[PDB]
Amino acid sequence: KFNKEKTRAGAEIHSLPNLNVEQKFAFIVSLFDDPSQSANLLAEAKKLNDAQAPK
Amino acid sequence: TRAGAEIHSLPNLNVEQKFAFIVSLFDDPSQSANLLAEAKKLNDAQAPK
Amino acid sequence: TTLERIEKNFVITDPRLPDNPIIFASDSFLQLTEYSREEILGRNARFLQGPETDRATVRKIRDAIDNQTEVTVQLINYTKSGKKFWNLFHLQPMRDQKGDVQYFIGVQLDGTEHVRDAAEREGVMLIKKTAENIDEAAKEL
Ligand SMILES: Cc1cc2nc3c(=O)[nH]c(=O)nc-3n(C[C@H](O)[C@H](O)[C@H](O)COP(=O)(O)O)c2cc1C
Repeated sequence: KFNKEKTRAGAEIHSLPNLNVEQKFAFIVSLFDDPSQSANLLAEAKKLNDAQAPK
Repeated sequence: TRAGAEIHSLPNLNVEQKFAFIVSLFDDPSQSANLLAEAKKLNDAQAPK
Repeated sequence: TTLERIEKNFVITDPRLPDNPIIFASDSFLQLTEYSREEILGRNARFLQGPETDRATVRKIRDAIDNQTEVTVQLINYTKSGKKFWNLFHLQPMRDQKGDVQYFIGVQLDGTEHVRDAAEREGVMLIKKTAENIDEAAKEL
């Protein structure tokens, strides 16, 4: 049951302000296709979100 | 072999997933091993298998 | 990283993805054009074009990409807010050791008008050296 963790991580990725819809769909589909990897995929989304922060 | 070419060789990642990894590789090249590890794990999981 | 330390306008695209989208855009390019990373990553660079852009020029770029070769041209581009600028633009593919195309590099140099003679020679020298720097910086990706 990575079920709660999967939905939790999907929700967070959805709310990342610096990602576009293509990038959000990439990570959210990744999660639902490999829930066991929920944590690692969430971390990667956050690193991508920070790299795309305004300067 | 280069990181991008390796990402592209993976049959069972979709276009958006491929794009996401490649952009990640370019923004933090010091994470390339970790990124390629993950892309292979997903490709294993999404196989018709 | 060395790619981030390159203080020039450039983007890098991936022709192996449908419609050849931008996968990296320099800090200078984004601020010059008034776009953000979230806005233009994943987009074909043709969004820079508009009404006063010369169609035959854009055709030369199309053809060079089809043939997988270099090209250097000048054409009218627009910022996000709609301001015009001349772009001295150079394109070139990155290839692996076997010659297969991995990415395209594009380098921009802004002007207020079409340049020729020595002014153009200098600009071309600057952008071509930059492209070689970019190719060297990204050769493991
Ligand atoms: C690496 C790269 C950088 C690009 N940079 C620009 C640019 O700065 N200005 C521009 O007008 N087009 C640029 N383009 C060209 C367009 O993306 C596109 O290839 C051109 O319009 C092709 O013609 P088409 O619109 O008929 O397909 C770039 C293309 C590549 C591959």
